[PDB]
Amino acid sequence: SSRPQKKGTAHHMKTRPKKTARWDIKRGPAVYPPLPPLPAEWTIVS
Amino acid sequence: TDLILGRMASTIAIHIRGKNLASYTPSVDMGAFVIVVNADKVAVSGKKRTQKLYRRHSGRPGGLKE
Amino acid sequence: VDAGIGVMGTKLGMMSFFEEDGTVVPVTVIGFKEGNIVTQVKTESTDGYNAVQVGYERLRDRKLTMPERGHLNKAGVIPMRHLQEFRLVSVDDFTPSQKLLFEELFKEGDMVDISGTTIGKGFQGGIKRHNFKRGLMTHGSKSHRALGSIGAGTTPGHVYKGKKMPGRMGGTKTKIRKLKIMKIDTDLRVVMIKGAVPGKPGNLLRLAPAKI
Amino acid sequence: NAAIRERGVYYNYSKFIHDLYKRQLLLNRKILAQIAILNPNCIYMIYNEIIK
RNA sequence: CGCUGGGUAGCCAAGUGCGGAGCGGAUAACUGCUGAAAGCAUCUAAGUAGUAAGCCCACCCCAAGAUGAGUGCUCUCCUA
RNA sequence: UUCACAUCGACGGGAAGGUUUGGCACCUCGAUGUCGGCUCUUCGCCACCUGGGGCUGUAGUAUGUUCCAAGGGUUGGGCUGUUCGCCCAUUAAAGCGGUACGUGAGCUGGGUUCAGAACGUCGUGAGACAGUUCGGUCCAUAUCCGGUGUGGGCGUUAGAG
RNA sequence: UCGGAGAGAGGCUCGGUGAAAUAGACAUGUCUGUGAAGAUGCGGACUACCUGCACCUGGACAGAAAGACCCUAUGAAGCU
RNA sequence: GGCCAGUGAGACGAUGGGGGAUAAGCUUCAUCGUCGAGAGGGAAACAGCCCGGAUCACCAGCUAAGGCCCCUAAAUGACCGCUCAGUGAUAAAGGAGGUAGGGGUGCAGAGACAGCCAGGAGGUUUGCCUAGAAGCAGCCACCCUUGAAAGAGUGCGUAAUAGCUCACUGAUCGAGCGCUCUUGCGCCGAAGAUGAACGGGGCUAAGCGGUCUGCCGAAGCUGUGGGAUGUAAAAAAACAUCGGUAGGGGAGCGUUCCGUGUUAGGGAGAAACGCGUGCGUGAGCCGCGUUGGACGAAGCGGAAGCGAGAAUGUCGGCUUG
RNA sequence: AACCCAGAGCUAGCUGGUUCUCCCCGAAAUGCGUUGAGGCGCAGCAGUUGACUGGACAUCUAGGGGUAAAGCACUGUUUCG
RNA sequence: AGGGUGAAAAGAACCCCCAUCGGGGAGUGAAAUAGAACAUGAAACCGUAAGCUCUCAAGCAGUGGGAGGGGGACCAGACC
Repeated sequence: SSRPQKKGTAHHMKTRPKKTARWDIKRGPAVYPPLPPLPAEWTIVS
Repeated sequence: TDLILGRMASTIAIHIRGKNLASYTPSVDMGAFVIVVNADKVAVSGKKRTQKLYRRHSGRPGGLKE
Repeated sequence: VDAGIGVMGTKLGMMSFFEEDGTVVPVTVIGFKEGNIVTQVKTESTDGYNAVQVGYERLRDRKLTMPERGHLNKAGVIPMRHLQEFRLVSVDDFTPSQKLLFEELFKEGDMVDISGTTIGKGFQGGIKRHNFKRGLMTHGSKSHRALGSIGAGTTPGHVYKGKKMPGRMGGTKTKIRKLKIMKIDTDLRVVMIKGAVPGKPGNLLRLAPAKI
Repeated sequence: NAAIRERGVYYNYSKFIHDLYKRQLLLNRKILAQIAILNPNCIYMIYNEIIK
């Protein structure tokens, strides 16, 4: 035989989810245009 | 008739839960009854018909049903 | 699915028929308390299968309840105790109105199968249910007649289902097969049949032709 | 998602957020999933103004 | 059972009967039939034939708590 | 006899398995009881036989080797505590292993060779030997799972046979 | 071989009397995988109505009892 | 420096090595990351692998790792190619007209490949051996001629011959045919003992490679509000911080007794025991009791036989079986 | 090498256990030495109180090397003419 | 190892059950639920009554959401 089985934390460096597609690493979050600031949350009315 | 099995099973599942209704709560039975006629003529793709096994087993060993 | 209608009769002891060639054969003697009247036929139209329903042991009306005797008087026949059907292929010509069928249909057919309640032996051990062996009777042994090992070691952690334990042995019906018929009696209402039927003299006994 | 998918034409939950942030609606906070069942004509007005 | 001699009914075998059937279905290895991708060929890529104590069914029994809780026949619900 | 590939295959190489002896010391020593036998399983195929086939330096019988196939079987004994093994009579064949000896909360002998004694050898001696021989207590009412039987309740949308 | 029958005392049922070892709480399945590398308790699947009685003991690394074997202690003791 | 602790059994992963058999979740070192002492998300489950550092609340939003058929949140999304083995979890040497390409080199409209048919002869049985060896048991070279081409022969066969047949050429139809390297994904090699056992169902895409847009996705970040620590030495306000084992420091609650105390209060119900739609960061306080019947608060202080879930603890009571 | 009492609450580098709350900080499993290896003393790394200090993190420059790579100029070793 | 009915035995006259033990009325007492096992009586433990709910169900028995139902209610939206 002479093939070692990959045990714990060697199983984790092999069988962890790795996204090995060079496209899907390039993705940043989407950017919307900036909006004007929202008004005050409330106002004193006397 | 001439519908493939697993995608039909998923689109029957998405109505059998109730995930096409806005009243979907996953703790109650908001689903819908479905009826599937012509189960004898369900299509499959590839080599499911001669290579996919619905094996079962009782508790005792040596009872795995081919 | 059976290959034809059968009858039912009671066991009345055993004896030996002397064949005129010189042989001595052990036969069981079958009596007939009452004729096996076809009570209810169930065809492919009004039922999912086809079977002919006969009965046996004409009795007193006090012995029989209202649904039983109402079912039997739906056919216009005598009130009788036992009641069994034979499933038969759809070529049948059987009226449920009092067909007192005579026992001539088995003599030329020199092969018959029989079913019956074997005699019960109660809660018996593994030494007679499943034909085990006993341990050493001597040499310092202690597991006389006991059940021995039950399972494997740690890796199952349980015992397999259907494992041969002691339990109630007899009481269920059995069918012994292809039993060759012998001298019927057209006046003694008695059929010789060479073999050994299940049970002591007195019990019900299915007597139906073979299924080979 | 189950409320938007009742249109029949292929409009997913992702496209409702496509044209929910492009048409500038700051942060309805998924309480349109509450008035999506308490006020289904009002969420039909929400979505039918997301289309235009 | 004082020790022996036999024995009916039970129980049992060493005794007595019976069973292991199927030109039934599909296959594994193999032999093929036409037969192309390379006008030759090849059991195969289309279709298809023989065939295993193996698989399933048939065989004997239990069996609708099979909560999917079946089907058929029949009886009974009255007085204020 | 010619002929690498009917059958063996030197010099070398590549694997699978975890059944031997090993390596590590990762669970267990406020206790995981080793070896053999009896009883009783069940499973694997790396096939001894049975069923089908290919090739044969297969004339036929019998083969040699190999493919599919684990349904079923795989004897009785003399020696030894024996596993293994030798031998006799055979048989279609008398397969190899896993399941913590598979199985000592089911059972008994050699042993982790316990306490007595003797022989050889070692030691000045007390004593000791992975040397030998005789004798040498082995517990247990099943709580739960698991199993084999056998009920009772309730359900099966009226209640039953 | 190769078991078989019968008689007692138990075992089973009823009436009386009535413990014990053990015990974190137990609403206490099987396979397979993972995990302190042998899981009813974690994961996936399958299977199981609830709850008794009588037997059997494969597991709960079952009960005992701070392993007699192995090693450590600048431990104890006997003996030479 | 002063006072004062633990720790000195480590583990895995990457790199650099030694021991081994470049075998071990093996052993010993050197730098680093995590666990130890680290919660959450992805990894089916699963200390050490990736993201990530948990003060607390919200029935808030945006994201990292990773995913978007169903179980289970988000795309049965779009456009190029590939795989037909359920490969998609797996291990090699080696084999292969598998399929999708790519680079070389050789033949063709003066007919290129595959099949049928025709020829394949003369010296010659080259010279040795053998009975024969005539190409076919073998040894040595292994010719030229007619020609369209023929090799002392490619194999079978025969006692040897004879003979069947091929490399090569001629002829009919006709337009692609070889033989090498090479990747991508595949096939076989590839077989275990209880039972699908590879998350499941399943899918020819829901698989594998290349891009494009969005969404889901943590206790991360942001937002809105509290608490505490450090600045800091009063308050307010500000900025930073606030996971934690062994351990260190600061601040507090409770208990019984004592000083005030022959305290206030109390047979118009004290302590106890039981109760809460109350308050605190919590240890706890306060309040209510058709129970009970005589003691005893708070505040400001002190002293402990001072706080219980563990010791095969121990003493009583009562279970299980 | 009896039992009881007493020294004796012998001794144990060993085992188990050591009880209320909140806040801040926060390791180590390394070296040396040891009749020592599962103990201990010191150093390393915590907590708190200070006294001197002006550094950390990025970038650049300068110094010694002899590792990786490489090479046969020394020491060996080796294939062929 | 085993203390504490009351302030005072004033310790239950008499009637019934009845062989006793004990129990219920009546009487003493401020209290008889202070009755001689007698003072406050907690937890484990054993029970009985009322409300909701479990017999296709896999679960360190919780927690977040909460179907259905029940109870008093007054900030009737709240609480259990």
